[PDB]
Amino acid sequence: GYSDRVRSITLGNSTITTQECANVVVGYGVWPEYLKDNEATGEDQPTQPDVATCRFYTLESVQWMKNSAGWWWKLPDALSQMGLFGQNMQYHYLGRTGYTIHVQCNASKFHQGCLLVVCVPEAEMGCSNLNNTPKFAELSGGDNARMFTDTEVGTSNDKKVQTAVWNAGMGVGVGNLTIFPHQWINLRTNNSATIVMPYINSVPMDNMYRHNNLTLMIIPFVPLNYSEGSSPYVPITVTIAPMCAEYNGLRLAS
Amino acid sequence: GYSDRVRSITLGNSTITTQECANVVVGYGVWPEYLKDNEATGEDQPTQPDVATCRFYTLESVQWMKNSAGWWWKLPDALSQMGLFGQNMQYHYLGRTGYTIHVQCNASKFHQGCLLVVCVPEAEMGCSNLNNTPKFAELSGGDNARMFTDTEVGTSNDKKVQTAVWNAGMGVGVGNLTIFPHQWINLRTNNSATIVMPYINSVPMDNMYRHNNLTLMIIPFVPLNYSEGSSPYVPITVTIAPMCAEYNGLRLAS
Amino acid sequence: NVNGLKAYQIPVQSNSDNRRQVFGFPLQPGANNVLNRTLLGEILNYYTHWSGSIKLTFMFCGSAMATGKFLLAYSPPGAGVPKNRRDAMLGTHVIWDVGLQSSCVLCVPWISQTHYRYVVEDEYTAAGYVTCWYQTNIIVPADVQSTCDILCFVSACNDFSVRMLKDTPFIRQDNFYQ
Amino acid sequence: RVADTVSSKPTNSESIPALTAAETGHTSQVVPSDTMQTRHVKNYHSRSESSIENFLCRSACVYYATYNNNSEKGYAEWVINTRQVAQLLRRKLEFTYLRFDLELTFVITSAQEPSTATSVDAPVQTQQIMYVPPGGPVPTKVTDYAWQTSTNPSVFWTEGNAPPRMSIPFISIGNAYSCFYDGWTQFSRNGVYGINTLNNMGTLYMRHVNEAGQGPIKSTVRIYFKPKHVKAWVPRPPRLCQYEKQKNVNFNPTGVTTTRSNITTT
Amino acid sequence: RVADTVSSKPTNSESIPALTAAETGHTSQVVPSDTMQTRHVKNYHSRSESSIENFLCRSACVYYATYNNNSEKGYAEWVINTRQVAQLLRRKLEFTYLRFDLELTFVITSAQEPSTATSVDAPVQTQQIMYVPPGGPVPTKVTDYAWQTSTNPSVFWTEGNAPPRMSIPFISIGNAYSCFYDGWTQFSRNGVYGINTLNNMGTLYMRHVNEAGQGPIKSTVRIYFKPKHVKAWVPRPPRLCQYEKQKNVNFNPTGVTTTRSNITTT
Amino acid sequence: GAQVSTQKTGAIHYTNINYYKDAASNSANRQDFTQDPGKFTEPVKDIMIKSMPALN
Amino acid sequence: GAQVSTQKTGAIHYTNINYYKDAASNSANRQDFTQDPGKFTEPVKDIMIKSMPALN
Ligand SMILES: CCCCCCCCCCCCCCCC(=O)O
Ligand SMILES: CCCCCCCCCCCCCCCC(=O)O
Ligand SMILES: CCCCCCCCCCCCCC(=O)O
Ligand SMILES: CCCCCCCCCCCCCC(=O)O
Repeated sequence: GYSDRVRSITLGNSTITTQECANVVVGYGVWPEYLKDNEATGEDQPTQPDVATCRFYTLESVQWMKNSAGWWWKLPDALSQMGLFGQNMQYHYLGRTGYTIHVQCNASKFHQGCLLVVCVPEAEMGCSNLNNTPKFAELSGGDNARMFTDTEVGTSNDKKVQTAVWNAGMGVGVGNLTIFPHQWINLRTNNSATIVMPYINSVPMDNMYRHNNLTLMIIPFVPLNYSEGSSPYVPITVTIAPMCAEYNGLRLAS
Repeated sequence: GYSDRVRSITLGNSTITTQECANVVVGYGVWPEYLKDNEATGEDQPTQPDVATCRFYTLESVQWMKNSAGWWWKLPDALSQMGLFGQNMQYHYLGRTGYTIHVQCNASKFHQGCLLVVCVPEAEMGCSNLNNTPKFAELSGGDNARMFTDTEVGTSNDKKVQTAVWNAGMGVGVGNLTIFPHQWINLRTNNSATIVMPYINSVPMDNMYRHNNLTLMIIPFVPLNYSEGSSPYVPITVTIAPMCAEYNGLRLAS
Repeated sequence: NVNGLKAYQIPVQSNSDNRRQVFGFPLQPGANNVLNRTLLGEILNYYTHWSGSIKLTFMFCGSAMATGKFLLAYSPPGAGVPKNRRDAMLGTHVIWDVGLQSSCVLCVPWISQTHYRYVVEDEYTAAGYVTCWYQTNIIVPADVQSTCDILCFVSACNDFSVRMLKDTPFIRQDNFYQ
Repeated sequence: RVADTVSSKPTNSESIPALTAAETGHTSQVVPSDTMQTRHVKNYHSRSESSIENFLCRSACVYYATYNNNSEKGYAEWVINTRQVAQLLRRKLEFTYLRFDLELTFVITSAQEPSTATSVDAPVQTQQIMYVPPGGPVPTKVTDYAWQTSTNPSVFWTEGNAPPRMSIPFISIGNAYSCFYDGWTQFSRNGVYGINTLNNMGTLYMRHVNEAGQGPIKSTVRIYFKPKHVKAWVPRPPRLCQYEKQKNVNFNPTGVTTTRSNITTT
Repeated sequence: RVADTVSSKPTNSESIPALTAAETGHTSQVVPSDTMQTRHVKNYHSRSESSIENFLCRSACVYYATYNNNSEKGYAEWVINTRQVAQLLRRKLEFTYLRFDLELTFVITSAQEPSTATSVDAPVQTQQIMYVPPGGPVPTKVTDYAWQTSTNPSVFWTEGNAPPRMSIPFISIGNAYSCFYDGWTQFSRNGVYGINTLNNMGTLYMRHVNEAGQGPIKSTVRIYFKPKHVKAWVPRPPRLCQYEKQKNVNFNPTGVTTTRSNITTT
Repeated sequence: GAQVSTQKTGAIHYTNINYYKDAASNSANRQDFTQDPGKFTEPVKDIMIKSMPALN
Repeated sequence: GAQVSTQKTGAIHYTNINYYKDAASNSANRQDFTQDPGKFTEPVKDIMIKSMPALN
């Protein structure tokens, strides 16, 4: 072992290599594995698809402004339109997978900032109006980032999610969000963040279009900054890889 | 082995120590050795001169401008006037040596650039006018750098060498000049370049004033650059050491 | 930009809207207008067939305060020139980030029905494409020039071969050189 | 040959065989199974049609010189060298020092010329192609004393049969041929500079042995070299600019490659 | 290998080797000794003149192209393919995937043309038949640079001797030749559909090496293929309608068989 | 390498040598006869004997 | 002096004799393949494994 700060990951067809990174946080202490034949209840045979599904699908990018609050994604839904993971997701009826989340954000030695890369299992949300429940087009984007705000929510539109960043939108203390697995991105000494998450859920296999497994949240606790005479555009990107996929219950598409 | 990036070289009387450097490229895979008595045809006895000839003779320096094209030197001729290597070169008639080329160019973390340090064996050249052949005062400098140009050659002066950098002057593709041994100087992560070259030539021992063995070429593929408020003068220097010298055929000087 | 050394460096910027493309070209050694001249393009023209892999190396040559990530995709031919970044991310790719041994090597594997291929441009035995997209912007502190270039190397792997020796069409002679 | 491939599984360690430094002048050694997960396929290919033994040992034209039968100066001569044709010149300039044998071959041909006599009946013609090394006698006409060939090697061949062929050892002064020379010939460093300073190689003469006729016939010989036992050292990049002189390296600068209408255009 | 016969006696059992069902796609296996009582005769014949090794390995004409000696465009060329003659085409279309070698042969001929000169005395002529694989140089006249043949294989032959012959390995891209193709060439499923989508095979050039004459001579070459080591897969029914296109299967529907003037007429 | 093999008699020996490097310079394999009819005639799955009735 | 060596097969033997005095009358050494890439690729002094980082 020489020069700890360099990693390398070759999963299937893609490879992501960082030179300046921290350690790798591996789930709750387990590596994602297939489903044993002692805990299954499906009566069909599964379908370990290919290397063609365990790949590195990169999602959209965004700009880290100087007033931005935070973004998030829904994991089983963000990869709905990507390659052969989005075809075996809708043609079948069941499935279980694990992911390998990644994040890139690189700045010079004259910038500053921080971020909290964390994934929350079973993330709920709260509508703006108390009586109603949130919409769907205001809860999940089509692999495009959803963003928090500074003002709380207003009183509209009776279905919008409440983007109150200091409460996280779930109704908890934002400082206590370090229980779920995570990693910090400090531009002083960091350039990325890796996270390996297994499949955590009550039932053995669950639908993909009806119930979202996890939720990826990004929150900058310390805003960007820089003196005059430097690049004012700092973008962010994320790369995710389905790990150990399986399916059951073949039907027509939807 | 601790902190790979530091080397140290003590050859004879001089010593050159770099703290930030890359690996050392050693010829075509051989270390320079003396001439065995199974491949010699000289009937005299050789003269392994001294430590006084295997030393570090530093040549002239130049400025890396923002429009410069490239420099070069002729190796057996550039050391013609340096110390006791230039006396045993002209008093004798034969000889065979190997060199240890070195290069220094250091800039801050706010500059950028690159260079191709390569030595070519048996480097020919092309005159400006097609009929004639190049001059000598336009082909070899007296340990002073010769430089390429941007405009091709013109049509003068019927003897000038053609300084067409993108063709290298030899009549080949400049991008294919990575076959001969070499090393890059990237100011981002590099500060020097070392090269050890053995004696490569058809005959066992060859003259020194009639046939030049090698040729050292420097070409910046990415020009220098810097924002306002930094030193605008970046000089370059080279240090060469004859290795395992030998001679035969003593006569009068010339 | 062909009569100078500017035809060798890819220009990289620092821009606002992400997902900008940096470069791209089809994959055809000895056939395309980009690889038909390099060291592998001048040896591959003496033959007619070939089969193997290719190692493409890069080198970010910006200042030591520069930063950024990049994507490198190779989409086999069923439908080429992916317009968006999300169209290219489905194929084979890799993610490279700069700084401290910046140079990264993408390995184009060998994926073809037949065993060999034609150096000439043959529509039956096409190869694929190659592209690179902005995974994250180029951020820089003040007092640093934002335009930074990159050099792209190319080489062959160890499962490579050739066949059917022929004559190259580059050199052409008109009369005996007196 | 070529090597096989090996089966790879998903990994999350810190091996990173991708990121490296290119400043060290070291080509990488990454195979496809290192960067992604692949199958196991054993290659059965073989790198045989590319070795220098198989790549160079083919005959090619070098020089065709003709000689009429009309007058007392019919004979024709040629000075040996290999840089007179573009095809075989560039197939040598990917190395620096070679070493080989040769197998000559002369495909001689004939043709008639206008005349006024009533009938014509030309018997077969014969040659008589001579070789004069450097520093030796020389003929000046087709009826000279030099054509005895008391020690020179000659070849006599009658038209209508197979062409003549023969071998040649590694005849040189140095330990290997030199295709590029950097330096002059005079110790004063003046005068001739190019590669022909160390190229003499002799001469080559040809002649009609028949007395005369009524045509009279005209003929053209064609040489063919075939390097047999090659050995190459110190490769170098190929040529990019056309040839324009026989004993120089003069060129005219051209673009490095043809052009496309964009950087992102396919 | 053929088999013998066996002696049979009268029977009255329920063996019934005659009645069977033909719906099962099974050809019967009844011999004459099963249906009637016969003698015992041991056959000494042998099925040797019918195997594919002996049935295909005979030379046949493929294409004869001629080239005059008059002008600077005398040379003639041909694109390789085997579906240009009716005799050898139909002897291939009883199988689908073949695999063989070949032994070429060129029976060259000559002939005079009208002229006005007083006398004529034509020495022997020579060729010079070249082979250019796909994706290579090409000649356009009889005095071009391409005729050097630095790597191309050529054959030189003087008129009056035996004809030239040579072998050829299994040069292809797939694991066996394909005589029938069902599908297009473009992935968009548009344009060319027939069998020539996977047939290039190179070219073939021929030329007079002699300078010129007074005739001047005209010549015609004739090719001859001979598949040597055959292997056949997936037989199919022979052809019933004439050939009418070189790279199609277009036909004109005809009757299945000639006609007789009755059903019971002999 | 010379082999002394048999000849084609109605109802002796004959030598042979190869002189080249490749394998496409030898002569045809005329003296080879191998028959198998089961692929084209009788491709059925269940084996049918001619004594028993065809379909039950 | 005759040697019975191997031939070039896709995936047998073939005789050969020399008839002259010199050594320039034999045929080419086509059936010889010897590879060594280490001279041109990787001429460095310190050996570098692809797992460890390049420069520290
Ligand atoms: C009738 C027999 C005559 C034999 C003539 C021998 C010809 C010698 C060939 C010389 C080698 C070719 C030149 C190599 C290097 C050079 O001089 O450019
Ligand atoms: C002087 C030597 C020249 C040798 C020329 C080789 C000719 C190649 C023959 C190709 C195989 C015949 C075609 C089979 C299938 C098809 O393409 O229809
Ligand atoms: C080039 C071949 C010359 C004619 C053959 C003469 C006999 C020489 C002995 C050959 C024995 C080879 C082994 C064998 O019998 O197969
Ligand atoms: C001039 C050669 C004539 C043809 C050869 C006939 C065979 C004679 C025996 C040769 C044995 C030589 C030893 C060897 O096998 O290498």
